[PDB]
Amino acid sequence: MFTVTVPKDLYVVEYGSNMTIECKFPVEKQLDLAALIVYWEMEDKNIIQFVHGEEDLKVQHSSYRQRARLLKDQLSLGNAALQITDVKLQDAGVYRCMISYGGADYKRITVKVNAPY
Amino acid sequence: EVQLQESGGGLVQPGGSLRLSCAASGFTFSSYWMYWLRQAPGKGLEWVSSINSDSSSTYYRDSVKGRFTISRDNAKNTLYLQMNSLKSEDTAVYYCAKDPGGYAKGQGTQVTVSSD
Repeated sequence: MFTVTVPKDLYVVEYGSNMTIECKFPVEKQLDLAALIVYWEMEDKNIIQFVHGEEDLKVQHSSYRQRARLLKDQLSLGNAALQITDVKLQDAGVYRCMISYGGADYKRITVKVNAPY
Repeated sequence: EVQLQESGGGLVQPGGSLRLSCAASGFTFSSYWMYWLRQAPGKGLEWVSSINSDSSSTYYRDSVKGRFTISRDNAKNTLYLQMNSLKSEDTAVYYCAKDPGGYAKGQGTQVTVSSD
């Protein structure tokens, strides 16, 4: 059945680094962007809402504005890739990727941020 | 905590109609895209329909286009699915969700379409 997978679901990151965290979803031949819905959230925070081919920024959390991006060129490979730039200690926690592409599924990713120098 | 509760499920004959409702609380329902998902026994959870907060955009899985209509009342914090021309293949637990993965969804409402 349609399953979202996380071949890496643990990211131990240095403070102030950039990171890309990744969820896989099965794509047959050419991606239909109009059928795709990809959300990234963490705890009670909204990070990404990519809805039927277009990002919606209305409810995105202030802490993630300008730092959080979905890599659109990864979607056609069946890869939901969230880039966070300039990682903060408060970026530590459990992220979830929630995807509809015919089927519907989600997975959780653990992010740990090492203390700065 | 997010609170979602579906209602309006039932047993119907092929060609029949149901109106599902979804009451929402514990978040600002009126801000969010909302989704109908469904899961039949032994099968994966699947996407049925999407609607944006202002009801300007609606989307439907190919198999329900022209039969199912999504709507919402942002004052009543309620999401609707009008299901007409129901088919045996529509049998499933129907879920309202505030995300397309079914992370945050209700306990569901059973829709059964069968001649018996």
